[PDB]
Amino acid sequence: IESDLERAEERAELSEGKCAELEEELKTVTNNLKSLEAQAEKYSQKEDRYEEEIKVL
Amino acid sequence: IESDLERAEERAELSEGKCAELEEELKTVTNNLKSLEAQAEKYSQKEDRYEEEIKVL
Repeated sequence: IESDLERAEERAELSEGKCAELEEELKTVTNNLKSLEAQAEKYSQKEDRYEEEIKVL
Repeated sequence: IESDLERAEERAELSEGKCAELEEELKTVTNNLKSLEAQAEKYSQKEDRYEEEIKVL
């Protein structure tokens, strides 16, 4: 049972480290995603203004 | 020792489940990221197109 406890402790430490790394990567990806969402919203605004001017002309 | 092993295993499963949920969130967000990337590319192409269209108009 002591050997089993050692195995479990090592497995859990590995899993916790991996989870922390994945959380960091998720936060970075979320920042990138919101920046690109802002970019897309700007593009949509400009395209809408373009279409309005097109229909006016 | 068995009590310690039981706590260690429980902690391992909780960290593993949080890791798996984090991974599925990661892949769903990557899907959304690729989708919005393609969307923004299409908006930029349409913006250019509409620019020359309005010039000709």
